[PDB]
Amino acid sequence: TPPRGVTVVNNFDAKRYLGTWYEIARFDHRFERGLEKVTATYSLRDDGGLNVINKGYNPDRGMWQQSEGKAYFTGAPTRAALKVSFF
Amino acid sequence: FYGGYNVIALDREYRHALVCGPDRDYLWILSRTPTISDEVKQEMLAVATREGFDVSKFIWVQQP
Repeated sequence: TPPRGVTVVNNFDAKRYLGTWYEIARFDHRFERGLEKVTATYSLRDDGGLNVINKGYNPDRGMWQQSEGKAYFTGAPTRAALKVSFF
Repeated sequence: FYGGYNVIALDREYRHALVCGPDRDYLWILSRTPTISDEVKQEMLAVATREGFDVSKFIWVQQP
């Protein structure tokens, strides 16, 4: 579920959301802590979900790393509420 | 590793987005460009505060 009380975009056009986004700011969690130059790239699946690739520079490893995920809408694809599973 | 992903605000031209996770301890500002304007910055912060998010938790991510 979305957190109680929050807005969720309700005319979502997944096709126009596809491609690369820059992470400008985050609340810090151990899964992303220390990563700089973070991007998210979205593409459309045949089964109607999204493929996700999260990329960042890890200045400790001195390396680029990414994690890949599969996202599905929890309702109408015009409601921007999804669940993402990373693998 | 799995969880909710919610676009809570998005401008008309799909250039700027506020995304939250399964509760108010997860929030992200996304942009089509690596830097944003002071004006866009304050609108995003105003919206997050309005919906009960604690904007003091933001880390400003290094970008080229």
